[PDB]
Amino acid sequence: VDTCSLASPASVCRTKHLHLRCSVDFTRRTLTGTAALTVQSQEDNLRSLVLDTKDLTIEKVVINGQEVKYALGERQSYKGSPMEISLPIALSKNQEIVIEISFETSPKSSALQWLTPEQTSGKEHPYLFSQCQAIHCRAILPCQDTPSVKLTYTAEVSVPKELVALMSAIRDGETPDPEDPSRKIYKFIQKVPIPCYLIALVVGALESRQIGPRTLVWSEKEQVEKSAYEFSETESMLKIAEDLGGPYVWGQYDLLVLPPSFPYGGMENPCLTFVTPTLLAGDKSLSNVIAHEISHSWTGNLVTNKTWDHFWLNEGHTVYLERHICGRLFGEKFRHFNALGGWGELQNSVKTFGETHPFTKLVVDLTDIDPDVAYSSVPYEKGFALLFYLEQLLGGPEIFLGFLKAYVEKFSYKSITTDDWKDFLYSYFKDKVDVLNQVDWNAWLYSPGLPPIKPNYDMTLTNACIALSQRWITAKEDDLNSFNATDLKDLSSHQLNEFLAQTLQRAPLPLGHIKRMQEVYNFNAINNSEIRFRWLRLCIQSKWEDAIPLALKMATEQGRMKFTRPLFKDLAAFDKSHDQAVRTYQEHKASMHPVTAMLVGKDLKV
Ligand SMILES: O=C(c1ccc(OC[C@H]2CCCN2)cc1)c1ccc(-c2ccsc2)cc1
Ligand SMILES: [Yb+3]
Ligand SMILES: [Zn+2]
Repeated sequence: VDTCSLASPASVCRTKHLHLRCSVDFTRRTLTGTAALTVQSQEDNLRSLVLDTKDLTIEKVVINGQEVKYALGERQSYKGSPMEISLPIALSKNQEIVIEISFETSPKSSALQWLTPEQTSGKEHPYLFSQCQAIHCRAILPCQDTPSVKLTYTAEVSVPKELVALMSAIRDGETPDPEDPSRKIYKFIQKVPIPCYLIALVVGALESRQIGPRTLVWSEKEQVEKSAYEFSETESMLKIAEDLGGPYVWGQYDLLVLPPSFPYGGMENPCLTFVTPTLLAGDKSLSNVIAHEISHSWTGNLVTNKTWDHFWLNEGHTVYLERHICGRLFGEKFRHFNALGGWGELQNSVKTFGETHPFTKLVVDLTDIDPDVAYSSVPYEKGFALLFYLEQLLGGPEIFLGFLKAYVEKFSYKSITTDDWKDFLYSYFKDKVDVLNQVDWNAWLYSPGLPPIKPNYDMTLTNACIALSQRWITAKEDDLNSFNATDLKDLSSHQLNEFLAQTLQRAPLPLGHIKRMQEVYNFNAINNSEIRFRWLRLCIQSKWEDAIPLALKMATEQGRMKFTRPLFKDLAAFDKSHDQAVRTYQEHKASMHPVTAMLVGKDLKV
């Protein structure tokens, strides 16, 4: 069972369907309406059940056309408050009923960011977006907020008529709102069973442009053209993903480019991937994020982690597929380059947390841990490393991709644990069980720190990055003159980024070295968010005061946590910028995404 949920477990009852009828009130920052849950008993004589909620106001609960008794328990910190509903008639096993709950969200809902007009591109209209993963769906509506339950859904959403609503679902029409002519009702259908963390909503002044046979890009009008170019490889990537994973079952694959405070690189919402506008580099160089979100259409959205302890199943396999997509497009040496970079990121995470820290285990125990606090690259990169190691052990990528496809087929529409995965691995590779038994499973799955074995990586594309980084680290003052813009002439953006990542692993460097780097390479002029991020961290860690305003700007003008959190941390650690970093956070806190505001405050000890 799921230690992050207060709701009745799947062994007691299962939600089969949600019909959501709601209205988005920008004046009050509330979503109001009804959640009708079709629930199937899994027990004889079922007389009550419990749902998760968080900062919800419940008006009433109706079953069979009458109000029923319910009770909200005391809040359990980040888990919210359990809601026990008294059923009017005891249910037999497999019996289904509909429970219609009237509710309103709180402006402080941790699932939602409410943006004022000034926080958008267009400056006229407000904007709302959700981000339920991992356990914030309970802050939008009452539900069994666990990925161990999958349900279909329909929705009707009333919004101001000048705005557009989109959900993780197929669009199913729009009409004027009969209860309020100033509004429109948008309708949605999701016919494929999903865990509730994949329920998503955006409302704003959105426009669309077609970019492939099954893909529209959506954004505010100011970003449509750039977005359409940036993500033009989307259909090519979908075709490759279908080859690797099997049929794409979700109908459409649309993309939504959010405002800059979107807290993550991407979210794999079914039918409508959400992405950060920090991907808009102008050259398609950050497209691996789209490859990642596409890949979730199989690993994560079809085969799902049963509880958050098993999150690496979602991410390790998705990164594995992501990197195969990149390798098919740009070659096997590039796959290895990205694989090796990911090991680098894993090294960073382990050093950050500490080599014995419980959040560096592959399988974690989130009992009494806020999921958002555990979140890091570990499940992505330790998960990927395990799969890449297994690929090498078991006879290579063609063989291992055969496993991947069979795994997706086996567990489609289900929620599974690490033991389910391992059992299937052993079944699929039964003729190589001797090889599988050579793996130190206890260390790989359950021990903290770096894995016991590092995979073999082709170094072809990495060599020049390491060599340049080593030149800088070993340079003395009299060597600085030798550096020149020609040093970079054969490096791709990816390689520039890796040179910075290598160098940042040894930071600080002497301030004179960093000043020379700007003199000869002009990294200040690079707008690629990944490069600028690493460059500004290197500058701040090396105590360059000139970089303070640049790093503060980047930290606040966008909100992707990958960048905002370490920039604020670095600025707080630099004595010269410490006080300004704290003031800047205090001043921005009220208008930050709620999860981002929480995590930055924790990082800064404020
Ligand atoms: O709860 C989450 C969790 C929290 C947020 C989340 O999603 C947030 C964003 C990420 C991208 C889109 N949604 C997903 C899982 C979680 C679960 C496991 C781990 C972990 C650590 C070492 S091995 C496994 C870390 C975190
Ligand atoms: Yb010298
Ligand atoms: Zn992912």
